[PDB]
Amino acid sequence: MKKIEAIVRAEKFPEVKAALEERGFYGMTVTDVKGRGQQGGMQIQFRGRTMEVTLLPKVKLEIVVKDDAVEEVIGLIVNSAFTGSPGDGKIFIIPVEDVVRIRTGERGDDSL
Amino acid sequence: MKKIEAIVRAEKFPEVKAALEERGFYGMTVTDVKGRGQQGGMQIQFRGRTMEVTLLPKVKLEIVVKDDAVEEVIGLIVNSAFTGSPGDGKIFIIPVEDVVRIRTGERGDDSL
Amino acid sequence: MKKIEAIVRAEKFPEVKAALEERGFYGMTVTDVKGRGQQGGMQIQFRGRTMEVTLLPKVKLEIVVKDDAVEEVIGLIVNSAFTGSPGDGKIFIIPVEDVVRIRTGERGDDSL
Ligand SMILES: [Cl-]
Ligand SMILES: [Cl-]
Ligand SMILES: [Cl-]
Repeated sequence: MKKIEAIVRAEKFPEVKAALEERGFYGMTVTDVKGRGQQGGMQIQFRGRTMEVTLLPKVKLEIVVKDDAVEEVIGLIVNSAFTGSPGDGKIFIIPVEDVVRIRTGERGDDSL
Repeated sequence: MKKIEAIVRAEKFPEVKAALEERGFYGMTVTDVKGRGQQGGMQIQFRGRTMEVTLLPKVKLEIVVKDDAVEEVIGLIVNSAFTGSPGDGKIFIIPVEDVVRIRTGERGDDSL
Repeated sequence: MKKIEAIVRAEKFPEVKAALEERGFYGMTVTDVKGRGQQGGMQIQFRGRTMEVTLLPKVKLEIVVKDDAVEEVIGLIVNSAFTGSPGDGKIFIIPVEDVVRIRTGERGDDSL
């Protein structure tokens, strides 16, 4: 089992939740976070000390799937979350040693 | 050392914080998150496109313990967080390679 | 690649963001969390049942760097986040198996 952790745009989150859910992927946990920004104008040049980075609101989705779903889940996120502009987010694959389902006490891939 | 990550009900969080603390487990970090919902009525059937999942407020607790506390911590969470109804949450065991205590610069199991 | 996860003081966060950024470290994701408190007075002794722990607002920063930056990143956080008083926070080193940059589809250390 791997923990998929993707940080995406807020405008693109409904598109990410809709891409995953349509493939039976439920169980995502969502956190409102702040990450690297920028934006447009007409003006002005966003400076800062130190070191000019404006922390802006983004969406963090965490989903724990089986080893064989990982690539399918990755593709679904990149396509739905993509815009082509800098700041579309990142996806991190984090090892998960074991999962425990509270209601049933189930463990392993069955628990998901 | 393992990172325990459990997503529970908000009504059950004081019961989880109270179960852990009574066993000397301090150090938990808590995040307000959203996860899979449902709820009751009398009515109505909660639909949605795509794919009918209502993201609802939950509690995320993260606790970094030594390898030998893991099972004790797991049991304490499942019992306090359990209701028997769908949506009691999940517990993920995530490997933690090393911990650093900022105030002391301590590392390893002593740092916790 | 490792995921650095540090839970620090809110007063010290601008000092942490400024220490990292000055070394080209961008990409941090920030979450408002709650952790172990205490505080001063003149009074009063903060009790509680169970077991007297007051969950207080803190800052969580997550940064995914290459294996060789890990120690440099660790030092920068401890120094900027340190005060000497109990509650300066902790830094956890979590293995990250793979990173995916959404805008480019890049993977590995290049993606960061
Ligand atoms: Cl993780
Ligand atoms: Cl984790
Ligand atoms: Cl982690």
